[PDB]
Amino acid sequence: DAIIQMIVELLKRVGDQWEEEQS
Amino acid sequence: MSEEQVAQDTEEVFRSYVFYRHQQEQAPADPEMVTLPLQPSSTMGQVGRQLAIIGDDINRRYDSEFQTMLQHLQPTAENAYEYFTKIATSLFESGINWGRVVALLGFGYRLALHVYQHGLFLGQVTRFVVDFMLHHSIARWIAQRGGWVAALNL
Repeated sequence: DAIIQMIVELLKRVGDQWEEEQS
Repeated sequence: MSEEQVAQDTEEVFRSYVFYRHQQEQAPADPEMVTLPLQPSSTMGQVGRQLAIIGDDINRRYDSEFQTMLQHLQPTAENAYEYFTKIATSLFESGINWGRVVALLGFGYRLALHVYQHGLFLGQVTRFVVDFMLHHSIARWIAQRGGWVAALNL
């Protein structure tokens, strides 16, 4: 579960960075 | 636009996305990302292609982090569904945006690539992505915003 939440945190960071750069 | 229509579009977007990501990143890659049926001229085929092109920079930026994480997660054909569902659910817990929707396509790609490289799965991961977005109501969120083409028009 630790690595699950670590991956989730990275995907949220990647996704929010994608959203801002495309916006 | 209906949720079922978005689900059908999602399969086409993801199929095309994995083709162009595979090509963009040219490690053993999964040949089915080339040889499974693909219509490069279709509407959603073009959306998936564009998403792959847009994402190349960010994907290269975080490549080492994701692969270290996947290397230790050790997803297999036996646990990939469980891990994908838990990751996807937590990803959207604090909200949906296009960045996070597109990031799930990227995770699907990396998950399929990893299971191929370490086992003997693209069709299954495609179903995971489509089914999750449909049943968890991402498909509705997408339909409310005009469908997958909205992802190209932020």
